[PDB]
Amino acid sequence: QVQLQESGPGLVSLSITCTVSGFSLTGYGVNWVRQPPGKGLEWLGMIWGDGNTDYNSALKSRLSISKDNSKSQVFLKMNSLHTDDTARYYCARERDYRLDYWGQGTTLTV
Amino acid sequence: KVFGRCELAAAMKRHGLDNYRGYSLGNWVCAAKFESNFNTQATNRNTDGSTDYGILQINSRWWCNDGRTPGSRNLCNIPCSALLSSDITASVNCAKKIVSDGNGMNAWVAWRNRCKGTDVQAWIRGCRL
Amino acid sequence: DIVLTQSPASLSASVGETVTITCRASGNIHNYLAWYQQKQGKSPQLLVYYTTTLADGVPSRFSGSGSGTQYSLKINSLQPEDFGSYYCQHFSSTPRTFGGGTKLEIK
Repeated sequence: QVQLQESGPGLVSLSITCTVSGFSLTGYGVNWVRQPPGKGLEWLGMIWGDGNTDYNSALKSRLSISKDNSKSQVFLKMNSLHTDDTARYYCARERDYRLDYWGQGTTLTV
Repeated sequence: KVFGRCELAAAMKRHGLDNYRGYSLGNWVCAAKFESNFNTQATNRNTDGSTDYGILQINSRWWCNDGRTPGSRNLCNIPCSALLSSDITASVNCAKKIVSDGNGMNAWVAWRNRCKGTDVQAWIRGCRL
Repeated sequence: DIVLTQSPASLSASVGETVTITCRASGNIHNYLAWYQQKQGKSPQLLVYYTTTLADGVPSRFSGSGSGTQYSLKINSLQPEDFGSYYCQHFSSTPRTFGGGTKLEIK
């Protein structure tokens, strides 16, 4: 019953929400991955169970990942949006160095 | 004996803990850190007549027999004294019995509370192994 | 940062055939490499983690191997449900990255 669901603006400072259930965010990491139309996967960043965060080197200055353990929610914030940010955005649970459960994703168009 | 993290990591891997029941090696090193601070002689008495022994703090009520614990189960079929050596063999062997499935590391409170959810791999990066 | 080079970009094969996908990393990723499968219009799904371990429910015809900087995924006697896309991803330290992807399509 591990589940993740993205919620986003749809079109656009970007702000996407990942609502999870079936596990505690204190015990797992949550990664953000995107995929431009008809393209491949690109790693955006992650927030570890302990609150630490890490980001795509090239996109770091534009990204902010945070979460609220009590509401089982993880957030992705991206500013300075450009055409190249158009893609399907996914949040995925990381369990001990593998993304084992993925949300269905949410499509975004800048 | 107080192991360095890399030294302990290499030993645990040689003893088959890397990805045992799907648990990356760092989890085991992290568990040792918070349980015994890498000290093979670490011992700790709890409120109950239980005492935890060794690098992985094996419990005397359920996993090893120390002779001074009421209700001992000794599921690893081994003397607690046998778990206080510089050779991590006995402790890893018992640890492998404790972790029978992918959720087994919860057997260690320190792991569930101070390792799970953290970058346990950080305990091994840069270690030759 | 570590970069993954995945090849080939696409593969045309028939059911029953055996195929291999490779992924080499610009730097040693110490076996922390996972593989995912992605069907058209679906989310990627975990296939293999830590180089050689199959995820629950993944058929044994899938096998992963590798070490250091080179890895590969092999599908023996591929089946209809195997067609779609595949990506490798490393977990060696943080900036994580994925391979460029491989489209396994019906011959």
